[PDB]
Amino acid sequence: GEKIMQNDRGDVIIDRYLTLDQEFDRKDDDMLLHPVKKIIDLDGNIQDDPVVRGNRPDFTMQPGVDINGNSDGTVDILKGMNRLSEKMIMALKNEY
Amino acid sequence: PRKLQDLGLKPASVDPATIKRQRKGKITNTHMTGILKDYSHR
Amino acid sequence: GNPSLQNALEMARGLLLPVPAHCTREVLIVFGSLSTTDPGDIHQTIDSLVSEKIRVKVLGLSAQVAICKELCKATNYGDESFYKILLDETHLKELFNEAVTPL
Amino acid sequence: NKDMCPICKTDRYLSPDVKFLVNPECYHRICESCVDRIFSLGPAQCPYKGCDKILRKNKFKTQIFDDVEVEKEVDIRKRVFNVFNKTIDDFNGDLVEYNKYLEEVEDIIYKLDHGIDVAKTEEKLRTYEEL
Amino acid sequence: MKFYIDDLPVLFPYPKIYPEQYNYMCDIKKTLDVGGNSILEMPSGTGKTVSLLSLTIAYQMHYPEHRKIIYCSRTMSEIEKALVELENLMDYRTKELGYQEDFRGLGLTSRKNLCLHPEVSKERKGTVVDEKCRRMTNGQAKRKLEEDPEANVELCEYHENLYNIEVEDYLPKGVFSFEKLLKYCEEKTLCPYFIVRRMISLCNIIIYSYHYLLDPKIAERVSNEVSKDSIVIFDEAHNIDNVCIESLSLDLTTDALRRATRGANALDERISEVRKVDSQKLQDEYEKLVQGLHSADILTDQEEPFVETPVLPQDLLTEAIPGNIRRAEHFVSFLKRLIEYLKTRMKVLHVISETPKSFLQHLKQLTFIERKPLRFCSERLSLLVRTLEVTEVEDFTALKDIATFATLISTYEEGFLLIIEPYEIENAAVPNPIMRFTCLDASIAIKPVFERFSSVIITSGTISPLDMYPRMLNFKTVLQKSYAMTLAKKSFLPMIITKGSDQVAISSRFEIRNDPSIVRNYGSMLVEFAKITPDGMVVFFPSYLYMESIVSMWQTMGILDEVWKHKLILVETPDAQETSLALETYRKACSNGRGAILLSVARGKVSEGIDFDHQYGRTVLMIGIPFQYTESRILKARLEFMRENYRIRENDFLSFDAMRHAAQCLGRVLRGKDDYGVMVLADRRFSRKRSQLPKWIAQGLSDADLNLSTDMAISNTKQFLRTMAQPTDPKDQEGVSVWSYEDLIKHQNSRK
Ligand code: SF4
Ligand SMILES: [Zn+2]
Ligand SMILES: [Zn+2]
Ligand SMILES: [Zn+2]
Repeated sequence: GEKIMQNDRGDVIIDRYLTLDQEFDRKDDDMLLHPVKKIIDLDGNIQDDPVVRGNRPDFTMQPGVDINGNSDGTVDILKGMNRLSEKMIMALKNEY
Repeated sequence: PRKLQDLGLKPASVDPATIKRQRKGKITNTHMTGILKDYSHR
Repeated sequence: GNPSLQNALEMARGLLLPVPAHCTREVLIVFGSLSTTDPGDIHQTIDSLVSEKIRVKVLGLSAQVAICKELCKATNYGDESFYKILLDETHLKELFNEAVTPL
Repeated sequence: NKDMCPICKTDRYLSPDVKFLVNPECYHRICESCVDRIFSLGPAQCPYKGCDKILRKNKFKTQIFDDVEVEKEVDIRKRVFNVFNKTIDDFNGDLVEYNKYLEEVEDIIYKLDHGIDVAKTEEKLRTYEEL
Repeated sequence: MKFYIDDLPVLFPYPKIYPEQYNYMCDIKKTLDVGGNSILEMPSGTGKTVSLLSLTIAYQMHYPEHRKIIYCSRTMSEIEKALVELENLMDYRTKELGYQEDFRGLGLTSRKNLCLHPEVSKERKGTVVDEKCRRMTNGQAKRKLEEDPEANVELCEYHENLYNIEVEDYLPKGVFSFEKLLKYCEEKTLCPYFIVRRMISLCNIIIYSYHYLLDPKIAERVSNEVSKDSIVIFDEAHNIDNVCIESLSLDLTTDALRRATRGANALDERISEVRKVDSQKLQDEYEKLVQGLHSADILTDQEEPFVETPVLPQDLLTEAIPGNIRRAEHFVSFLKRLIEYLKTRMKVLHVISETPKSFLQHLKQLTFIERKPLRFCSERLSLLVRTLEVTEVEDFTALKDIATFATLISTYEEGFLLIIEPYEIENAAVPNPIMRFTCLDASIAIKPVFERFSSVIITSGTISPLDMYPRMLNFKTVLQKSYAMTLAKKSFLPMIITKGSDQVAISSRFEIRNDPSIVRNYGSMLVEFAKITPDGMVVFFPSYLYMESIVSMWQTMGILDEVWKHKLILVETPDAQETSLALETYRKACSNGRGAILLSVARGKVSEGIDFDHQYGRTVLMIGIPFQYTESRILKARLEFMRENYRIRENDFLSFDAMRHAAQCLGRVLRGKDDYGVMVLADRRFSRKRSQLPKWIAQGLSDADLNLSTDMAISNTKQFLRTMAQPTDPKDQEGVSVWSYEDLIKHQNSRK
């Protein structure tokens, strides 16, 4: 979950598996993603009004961006730890 | 590098270096000459 | 280490499996931590305990844990008085003295 | 191109002195240096190939809008509304007649913009501004 | 049980009642009798929603007027919760009376939440779900399929099956939540959305969001069909002003203007093609507009206009189209030159803060566009798109944006402001201009509601101060009160931590967010609270950027390494799907006892609607005061409008908004008086804001906890958890915190 930056060497044998790990993350999101109850359906909560077009909230309400406007990767570690906890909880849901 | 911005262009070069740049005293403890060690740092 | 309520309850269920039907099946858990790390689902273990008629009483040490409270309630048929949390050393001794009477 | 003057062939990058000068009779992306080089001595024809309209130096101006068709539409709208300025007070509250007048104004503006009936609309504009 | 208030029999679906619930019902009933607006702050935890539902249903069924009920909450999950409580209440009423009386109670939400079509289900945008549903259900597709049976256009079977049966036979009598309604419509192959729309008027009670009654883009259909002499309840109305402002606010970007130019060009090509093929379809529009028929007359009832009406219906004009935009090509030229004027206006290198009157004057002198043709822009674009009958409108979405902007800035001139910012964000290298048409008066969107409805019950768990709202929104209140919850033992522990363990001061102001001492103190606080909190712990941050930065540097410094040893870390993702899965995982971890922490924003999606009761709560840890970014232009404009309109000060309103967000974060921990949980507020500046808290939170907050440190706050938390991990005394809570029927009768006899 540490923020990855480009000046580190990494390892040439292991760093080719980064794309495969992102592919596995998408695959994990595939069977993690399921419809939830309306008690905790925040997507339904924000899509209750589909045509709302108010003021776009200030930059403290969006993920942080670089000088070029691209994502800084801070949301990526949040996604990673959320996916880690979901994997830990989903591993409890089995035949054991 | 300092005239491109006068002409309006963006200078890709920084201004060069031409413009603006810069005992042993006596030892009373003679019985351990070589047992004590020097410590110039913490 | 890290506590495992599910592993403890699974071995308790295994130990109480050869117990005859006339003999009551009880598990007294002195739980010190506030969280448990389980290898699998613990609600399945609680359901198996209820099906095997095993009554669980937990003497907690720090605070009220909801998984222990729900386990005690399910194993004691809606009775929430079987989850005990100590106050002092005298109250902990009183809890251990209360734990010797038949349920 | 929207960035460089095709007549003098100068990019905005190396030459920031170019400007968005156009003419109402023919809208051309032409720079102030080209205007002062050609039309200062006298009136001449349009230096862009395929056009030969006569035009003057003092009629040049900077373009407000990005679209050439929008710029010429608002310029034609100004050239119509300078003499056509009847309002609801001039029509004495007759809302349907004011709407019909607005229909006629937009019709003649569209006709001047597309050149479909330019001679008859110009004649009508002249005989209505003579009053 | 069943009791009596004056002459009104009330059927409470619980054998026991709270004194706060009974006094709440008394105040609501006397408000309904007098016929005015009320403001009520029930303590959280107590059954506020069930008290509202019980008293209002009893009033509606017993009184001969039989007034309908409009239950307006802020969040679709809260509409679901109110619907579930309504089913419980009406099942109890059916069991008590022996029969199911004639009752209709329905919740209303969007097509994205009430769509069962297998094709248009996985579309992530409610706009495109809406557009595909009209594309299949305007009736134009039905007539096209009737004329040509071999036409490739299709119809929705759920919408089609509603034509076979009547409106009163859509659902059986009773209360339908969203889940039960979806199950019934899936097993009967019916459209739940159109079912709810068609029997809005048949409901004894209809529950929906604040958007469907404040936002006129969707409320103009609902307000007409609901009763205008009905009782209106505004549940969780502490953040109603954000909805009111967002109803009439708009932002425009240069990307939006580029797509607007492309949509205008595609539109001009579309009128060119239609004029080439057949011009009668525009000639009849011209004849109808000359006659004076509006969008209501031309549009049929079963289809919708393309651009939703962005402004209030009484602010809409009733006269005919002025004729500048009556022709198709004339309106396309008008729209194109308006969009080009907007493009010229956004090329300004500094901040412009201008009135709509000044904007209209500048637009008139530079473009010759008047206010009256702009006031009909959305209606004219909707009519033009309707009779162009275009299949694709993805190019015309920006045209909807432009028409909405034009109508808003044309018909509104007072209480609104246009802000042109050369930099949308200051972090970006290349400038990105933005144009924001912002509503500075939150009372504008809610004024027709109070003009229409006689009895409005503004209600929240944590609405404070109560006198702020009759000033901030221009309405008169017949009674405003906050209840103090009566407890045998102090169920919640509010604590204000103004310093760390080593007495270094802690604060969450945005410019020192990278302070290592403050970040280390917050990390150590969170570590100790995670170690001593049993089941779950929710930590609310002032902003998402603050939370991202502090969590990233917490992971850098290794605080999360021993947070993970005790609790699973779940962070509120900006994606709502991932946030909902994170919330479900958090609740699962709290239930099975693994232990969980949820890091969320105090003004985010989680802070509204979502509750944390029993194991899901137990600790609300507030990193700092959730202050809004004060240097933002729109907030400064709103604050200035408050200053020279309702004499509300800069710091007073900023503290009010931030403290009400803190209060709504603190109020989520309690449901029931058996529930418990600590509320810690980690900032220096909460210590002066004890009076700005809600009354029950201030009663729970002692004077010795205003300037706590981390270690003694931890010790107090341990003592509190050990104290209420013990079984409470039924003799102590027999008749002081919860009432039986005989206790209520004795209290009534003592009152009289
Ligand atoms: S009619 Fe109902 S089910 Fe069919 S597409 Fe529209 S919202 Fe979905
Ligand atoms: Zn020198
Ligand atoms: Zn040139
Ligand atoms: Zn020319």
